Amino acid sequence: PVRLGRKRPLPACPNPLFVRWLTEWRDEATRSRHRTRFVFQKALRSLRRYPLPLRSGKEAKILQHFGDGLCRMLDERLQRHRTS
Amino acid sequence: VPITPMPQYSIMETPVLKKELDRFGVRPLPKRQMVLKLKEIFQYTHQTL
Repeated sequence: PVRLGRKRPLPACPNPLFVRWLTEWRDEATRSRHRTRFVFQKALRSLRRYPLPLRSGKEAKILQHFGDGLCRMLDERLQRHRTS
Repeated sequence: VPITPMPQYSIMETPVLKKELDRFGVRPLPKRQMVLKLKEIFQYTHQTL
């Protein structure tokens, strides 16, 4: 059977922490002219298109331009966030 | 705000599912996973009547 929907209100960022952290890393890499600046830029681009909350860096593996290394970084940063 | 019928993702061809997911920044996944993800996205972004 066909399901009918009405689009919901323009939602705030579903992933404010990941956006913040990728932005911080992007800015740090840009300031230092580091080769990894593009990694963070590309990840931010795909993350901003994604409408669902992510529970972990591991879950974020489904996103374009989210490599194993970056997903691990997000997992590690998440641990630090709730530890502190 | 108009009525949007949810596409029948379960009968979509694999290449089309991939293109739909690309809109949301999502990489190609196993077919069942893609169908479930697109349904999840639709239900989060639309209120069912």
